[PDB]
Amino acid sequence: VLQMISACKGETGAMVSSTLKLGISILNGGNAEVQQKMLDYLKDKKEVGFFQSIQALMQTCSVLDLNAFERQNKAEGLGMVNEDGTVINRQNGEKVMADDEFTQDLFRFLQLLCEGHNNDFQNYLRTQTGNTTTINIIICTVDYLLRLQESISDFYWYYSGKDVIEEQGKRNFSKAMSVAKQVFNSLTEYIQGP
Amino acid sequence: MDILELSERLDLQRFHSHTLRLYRAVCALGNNRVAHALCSHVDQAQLLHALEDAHLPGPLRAGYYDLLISIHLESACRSRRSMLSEYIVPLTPETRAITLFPPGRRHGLPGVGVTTSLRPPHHFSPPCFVAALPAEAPARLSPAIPLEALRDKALRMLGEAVRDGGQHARDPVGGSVEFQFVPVLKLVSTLLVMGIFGDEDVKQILKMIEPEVFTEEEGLLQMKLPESVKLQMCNLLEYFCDQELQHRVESLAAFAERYVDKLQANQRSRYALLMRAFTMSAAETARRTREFRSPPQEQINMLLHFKDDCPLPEDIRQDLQDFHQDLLAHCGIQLEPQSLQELVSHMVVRWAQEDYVQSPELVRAMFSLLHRQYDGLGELLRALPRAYTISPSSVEDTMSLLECLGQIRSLLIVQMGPQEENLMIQSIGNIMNNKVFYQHPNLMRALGMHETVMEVMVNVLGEIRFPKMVTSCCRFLCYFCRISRQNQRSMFDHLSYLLENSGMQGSTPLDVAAASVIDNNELALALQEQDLEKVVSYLAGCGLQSCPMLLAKGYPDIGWNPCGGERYLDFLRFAVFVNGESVEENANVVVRLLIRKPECFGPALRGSGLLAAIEEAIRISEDPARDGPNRVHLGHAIMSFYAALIDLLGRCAPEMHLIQAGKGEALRIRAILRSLVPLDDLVGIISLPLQIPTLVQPKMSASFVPDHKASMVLFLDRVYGIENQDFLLHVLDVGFLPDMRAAASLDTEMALALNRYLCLAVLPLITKCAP
Amino acid sequence: LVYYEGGAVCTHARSLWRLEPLRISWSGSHLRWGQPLRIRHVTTGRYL
Amino acid sequence: YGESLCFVQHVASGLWLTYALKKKAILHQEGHMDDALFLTRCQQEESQAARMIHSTAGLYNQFIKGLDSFSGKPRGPALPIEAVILSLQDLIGYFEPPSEELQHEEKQSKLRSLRNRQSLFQEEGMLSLVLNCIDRLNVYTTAAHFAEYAGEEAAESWKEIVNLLYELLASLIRGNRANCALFSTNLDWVVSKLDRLEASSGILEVLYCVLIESPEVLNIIQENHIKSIISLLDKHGRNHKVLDVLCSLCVCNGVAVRSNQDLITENLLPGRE
Amino acid sequence: GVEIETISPGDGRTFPKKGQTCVVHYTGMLQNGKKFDSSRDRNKPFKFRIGKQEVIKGFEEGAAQMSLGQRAKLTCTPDVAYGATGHPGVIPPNATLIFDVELLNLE
Amino acid sequence: ACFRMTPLYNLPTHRACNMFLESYKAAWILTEDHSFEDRMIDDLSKAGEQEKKPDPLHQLVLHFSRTALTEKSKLDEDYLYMAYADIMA
Repeated sequence: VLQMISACKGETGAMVSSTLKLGISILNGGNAEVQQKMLDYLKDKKEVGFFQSIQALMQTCSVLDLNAFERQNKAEGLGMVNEDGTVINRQNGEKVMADDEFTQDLFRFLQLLCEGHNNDFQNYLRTQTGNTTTINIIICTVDYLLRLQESISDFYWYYSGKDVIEEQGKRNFSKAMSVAKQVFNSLTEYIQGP
Repeated sequence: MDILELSERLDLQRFHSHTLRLYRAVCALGNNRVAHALCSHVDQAQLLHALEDAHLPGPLRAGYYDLLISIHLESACRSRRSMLSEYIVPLTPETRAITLFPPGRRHGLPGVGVTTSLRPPHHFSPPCFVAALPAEAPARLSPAIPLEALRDKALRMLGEAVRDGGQHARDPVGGSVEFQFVPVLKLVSTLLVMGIFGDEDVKQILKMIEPEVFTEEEGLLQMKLPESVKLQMCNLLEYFCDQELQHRVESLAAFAERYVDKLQANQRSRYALLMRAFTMSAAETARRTREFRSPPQEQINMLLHFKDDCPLPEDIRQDLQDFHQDLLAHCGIQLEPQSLQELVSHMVVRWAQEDYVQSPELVRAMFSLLHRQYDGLGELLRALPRAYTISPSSVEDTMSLLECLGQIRSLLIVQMGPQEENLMIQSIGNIMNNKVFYQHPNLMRALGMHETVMEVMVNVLGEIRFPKMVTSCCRFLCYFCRISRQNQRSMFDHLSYLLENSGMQGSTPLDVAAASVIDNNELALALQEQDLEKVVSYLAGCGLQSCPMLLAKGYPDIGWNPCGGERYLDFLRFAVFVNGESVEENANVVVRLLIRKPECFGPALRGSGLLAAIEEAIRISEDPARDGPNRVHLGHAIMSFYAALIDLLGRCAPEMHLIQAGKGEALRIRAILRSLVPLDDLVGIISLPLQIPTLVQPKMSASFVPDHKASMVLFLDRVYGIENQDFLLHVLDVGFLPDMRAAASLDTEMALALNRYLCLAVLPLITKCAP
Repeated sequence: LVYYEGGAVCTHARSLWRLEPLRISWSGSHLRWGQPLRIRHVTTGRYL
Repeated sequence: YGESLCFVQHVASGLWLTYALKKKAILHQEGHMDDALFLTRCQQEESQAARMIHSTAGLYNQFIKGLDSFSGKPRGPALPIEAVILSLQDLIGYFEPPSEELQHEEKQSKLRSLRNRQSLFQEEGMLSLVLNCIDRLNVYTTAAHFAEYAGEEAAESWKEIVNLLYELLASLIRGNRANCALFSTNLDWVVSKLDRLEASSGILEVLYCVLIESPEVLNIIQENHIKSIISLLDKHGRNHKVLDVLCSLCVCNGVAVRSNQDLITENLLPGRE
Repeated sequence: GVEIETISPGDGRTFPKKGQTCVVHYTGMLQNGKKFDSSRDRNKPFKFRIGKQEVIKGFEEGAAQMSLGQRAKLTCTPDVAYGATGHPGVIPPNATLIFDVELLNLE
Repeated sequence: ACFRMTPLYNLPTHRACNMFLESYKAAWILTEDHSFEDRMIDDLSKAGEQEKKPDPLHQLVLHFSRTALTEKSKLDEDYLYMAYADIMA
């Protein structure tokens, strides 16, 4: 599962979106020989590039920015198109946070990569003297976290003027707080280890 | 010297075996002109005695057989294998009585029955060499060989080779079992996928491979074969599962006739019954929303909500219930070996538990094969939306287009040569006079034509060496955009490269980019902002980039190109404004991305006035030495650039009911746009008179035609505006009336060119300020 | 003439330089700062 | 390493060095904090490879010096025949790819090492110098009569220089498509030296492998160069080196050019002798 | 100028003119003794009619002088059949062509 | 336009029969959810018992472990991996 990530290095395609579901699938359960399977196999190979794949793959995610929002706020009211047609809402998708499932599955993969409370992985994930390149994933995740809070704080300051809030804006809030649900503990199973 | 004697000399047969691969390297990639010529060299009975010869060596045994397929019947297999997965059936009388199971719950034998898929012929031509030589030939096609004699020779070799293999010969035909069974199966696979054999001679090959289950000696599959011969078996069983998938979509295409022929009279019985049922008032329009409100592809989904909202009676719900569960039982689920669904499922694991493979193609091939017949339902679900149905009175129009699509994708895998320019463009012009090009816009989405016309464009775009082909490739596309509109967004993600190579004479690939933003607002406000600074990057390049079209021609030097950046604004204006309503997002992003570029404007206001450019421009258009001294004119491009510049600032402004509201920034672009461009520079150009024809008529590419006059009148209208009257009696003091009485003088292309102005612009200026 | 370039030349052969001091005895030791050295060119082979 | 932030410096003048895309190094007297560089060691398996081209380059500039001392003046410094004859088959063993019997796990790693190994070398010479020495080595045709300018030790080793030189030239172009693109500019040089009667075993499989790697070279050969191949076909026996090259020239990346298709059916085919 | 020599005696009754389809079961062989064309390899008789400018003019006048059952030998000079360059891959330029013909049926 | 766009018996049958199957996909086979995938994999798992040679699923896994380490900056988007990763996921 890992070298098909390591040979990718910066492509958010659709095959990554299945080979990380397989990673959720094979890392679910809290198993330890699946961890000791990976550790020696990465340290004695000494091929950096999987960690730059995880460096580049998590910052190409979509944010709650408010210039790509109020245009589809108007485009969602247009239900009936002429010339004997209907709106292809599934083909249009949601243009605001279209990368939700991708970073939903990646953060649970990094969750269950270290849920087993094994601290050589936690010293590994930030400090690699055995390789020549440190990648330091945790401060990248916390810069992701502060990009999230300065996104949704201005999302709140955008509609603080209106009291009663309606449907699709709060559904856009819902599928953002649903990935917040997992990025909020994806750095807690890096720190609850002894 | 005999060919029977190269089995012992070790030197002349390594040379002669490689003479044949050069003989099929020249007769490959759809090249048919030397395929005629090499038939005189190596001909029919030299092939046909030698293939049924048996004492031949192995490499030459395989090489002559691959030569005999590459020289004759590989130009006819590409056109059928490239379109086997696209499904178009006519509703002829032969498509109304087909069952999925043979009548007489047992599975039918695959590959047989009756198929009605629209596929063109191979168009075989008889080879002759005593014919007269022309002159450049229009079309040269494959030689004709009688296949009626070869249809049994394609079977008898296999039929006695397997009783040899059951006899387990130590030194068999060709030296080994690999050279026994690799060439004749690759022979039979091409004719089997090309569709030459009927339905009772492929009865025999299904008796051949498996005589235990396929009954209406030893089989082929239960012997031990090497790993290089049985990939063509995977190819032919892939073909068998492909037409097994064809039978399902043919049966459901019959049922698509059946169910609407069932219910479209129940529908008019319903409308005639409830047309006079006035016993309900609040519910009558609620049931009439079924009648007149929903779209015609929405009532079909409203129709079938019977699972576990349905005004349809209870005698019409169960035939498709018996149909689709029969389709489930035809698939892998039994819906509560004996068939080929259990034949080859236990074949891949049988071959895998035997020995470790050495090959990266067989472990991909049969691992793509068994998942096919396992998730047959999922493979049907991804093959059915690319299937269409055409009324059977259009077959004589559509087989021409299918042959043309077999031609364009026979030519896309050859590189463009000296006389490859005309056969491209008369084929895509034969598309135009077909009258299926505008009847249905969406069967071409299933055929996949709209990206093969730009994959041939990126070959010649990567200097350019083919000036003929680019304005003809975009010629197809510019009419392809506006036949319908869900074809538009199949082109929208292509815009990162559609205008990447736009910066020619005739038409350039930016015309289709301008056609990608027309006639709808949701195709207009959904532009990403990163794909728009690349236009003003070219505009800022041409703001001081000179023209390579002028100094190489010999025309005088101007430090910037007016006509090079003139149609960079026409795409921008059609991207901003579509159909009587302004965009509220993109109009905010275009102006500040425009005005921080200092070079994107003209050289006058970069600082002389606006009339100081046009007063020199008119006089250098009047002087012959200052102008060009054939259609490109520096005296008309200078004003055409300004006309493309100013009107976009005119109709990039937001609307008037956003002025009185609490918009904190919609007034500000208005303020900076009235501040950078002055107002007293408008009255001079609206005050400049005409050189009106009277008794002569002057040049339209060298004089002030009202195409540019039609910009400042709308630039006056709503972004500057009029409120009081001391300017109202001055905008029409000289601005309209000395030219409108010039229209009165001869009330002649210039006269109607200025009545375009008079009946497009000035009358909505004074109707809105009539109070 | 000695230049500085981007990353494409930064994987070539003559971007590499080596460390040797003046004295012969135990010259391959862990040095400190304040020790005069020479900057070695390895491919064409002329000192800087 | 990495926590260094050090600069290089003078010991006598006492002044540092930085620049004022290529930036020229100077002795600037102002100075700023853009000199705090970090020390990085690269991989140690190609450092001796960078030194062996230095040592053999000091050998080969001597070889450029020595050969043209008697090229313009006939004779009726000693040359190191024994030093240059054995310098090259060790490079042949150095550049020869491994066999097919290895697993894909360890063989492709060495293949990826050897590709960037020769790409590392082709920046500093390594493909100009071979024709820069053979350009006046191929000017004499005989083995002992025309090669009497240097001596009998060169007249005896006439052949064993060029059959290793063309083998080295072929092992440069074996597989890699990044350095054969600059040999597309003087393709007449490789297609006009076939029937020179000496070292015909190297140039044919040079021209075999220049047409597999890249398609930017096969849009150049028109009919003025394609009959020299038929000439060696009729003048040096029935080889299998001479027909697979025409089998490879026509087809490339699954797409052919038909400005090269019937040009051999024009010449080689209708003779039938 | 084409020389004709008969091989086997035929009819002498019907020789063709304009408005007549003809079948000729022909074989071709160049002057150096090599095979290039035939209809023996086909098991088809070649079908054409005279005056349609179908065959080359060194054959169209020799095919109108024979009869039923008649095997002839015609030696065509290179000036009457593809003088300059000719068909690429078939005949080298300016080589003589020798056909031994036989008329099967149909006048 | 929604007031009086024309009903279904005004468009012909060959236009109706294609409006059929596009909605038939979203209505009938879209709602089917079965577990065909646990049935395939235990066959390739239990194939180890015969009468240290590689098992047929390990052949596929060692196949897909080295189809991606090719000399390429962009990895190949395949036909079967987006299926099979979902299958054994």
